[PDB]
Amino acid sequence: GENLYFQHMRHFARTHAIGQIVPGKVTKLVPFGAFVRVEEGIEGLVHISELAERHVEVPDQVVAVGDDAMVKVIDIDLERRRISLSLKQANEDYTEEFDPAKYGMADSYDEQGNYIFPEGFDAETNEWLEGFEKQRAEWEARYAEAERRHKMHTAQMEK
Repeated sequence: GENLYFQHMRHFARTHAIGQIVPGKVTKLVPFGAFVRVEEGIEGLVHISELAERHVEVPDQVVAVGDDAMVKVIDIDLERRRISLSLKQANEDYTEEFDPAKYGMADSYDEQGNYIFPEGFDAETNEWLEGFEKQRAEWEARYAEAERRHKMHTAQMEK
């Protein structure tokens, strides 16, 4: 969405890990890359060197205005309100095996990379607790979205 708010870009940085792969929409082509809108108020440049493995002379060879793409967040500059994205790197990091950390579940893994069981799920008995039905639904909606994004990425690799 066209206007930009420090507060929204900040909220994006804090809820998105570097390395996360996100759905975007190609909005504009220029000679040195493609602009890709990831979210309301969050548009990044995919540099022309970050579009594909093969050598590219113009971005039109790889994408067009209106294409949907799964792109990797490679850096966020809050001060200059710029996000850097890469299509090529998202595709390098792709794996048939689903890694939820890449697709929106990064904060289900602690700093050593161990899975953190969600609030309301009991690890020992491996069940959801009575009374945590709403947290269960919010977690399942999250996993579901993360899994849909990886399925979109599999579709992208299949092209």
